[PDB]
Amino acid sequence: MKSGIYQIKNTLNNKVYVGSAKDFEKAWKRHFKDLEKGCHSSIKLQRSFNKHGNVFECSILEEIPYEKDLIIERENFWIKELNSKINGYNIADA
Amino acid sequence: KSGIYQIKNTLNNKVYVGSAKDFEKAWKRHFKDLEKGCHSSIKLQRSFNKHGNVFECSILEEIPYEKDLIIERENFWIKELNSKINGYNIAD
Repeated sequence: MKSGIYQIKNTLNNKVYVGSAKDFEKAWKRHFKDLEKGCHSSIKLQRSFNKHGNVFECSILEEIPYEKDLIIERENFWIKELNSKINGYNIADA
Repeated sequence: KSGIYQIKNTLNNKVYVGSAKDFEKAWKRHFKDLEKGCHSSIKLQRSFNKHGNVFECSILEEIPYEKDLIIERENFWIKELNSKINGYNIAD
């Protein structure tokens, strides 16, 4: 499916931003449109983008139905497993 | 709680027309973006930076959030309020 949890990874240091979406492609386009404008929801990801340019790759981590409870659970799951909060670009829990 | 709304500049009545599944929620996100200088509408962002605390949010039409219907009514109000040429909505 086109829904589930994904990651935006900095190919230079492997740090990631974990997110969830109903449509991966549409979500990724939105996130990069914001980055290009300097307005991504994560100031950590934005500053990384500002500094390194576009060294990021988007990819699906887990395809799952966009179900509120399941999404929050798996989104926080991946954040913890990839340590994307402390050593990533996430700024909070799902 | 869903439908078409407007963010109006009470100084000149110019508006930004938008749609939402949850009015209060949408307005909250739009103003946080304005405070951060990150509203998707640069025209609204500039107006906000220039005039400050003069904007008022209100519902134009309450209707269930059905993509097509929303789009149609969204366009109806944009044209009715001339919000693209003399407003804060993005021009085609």
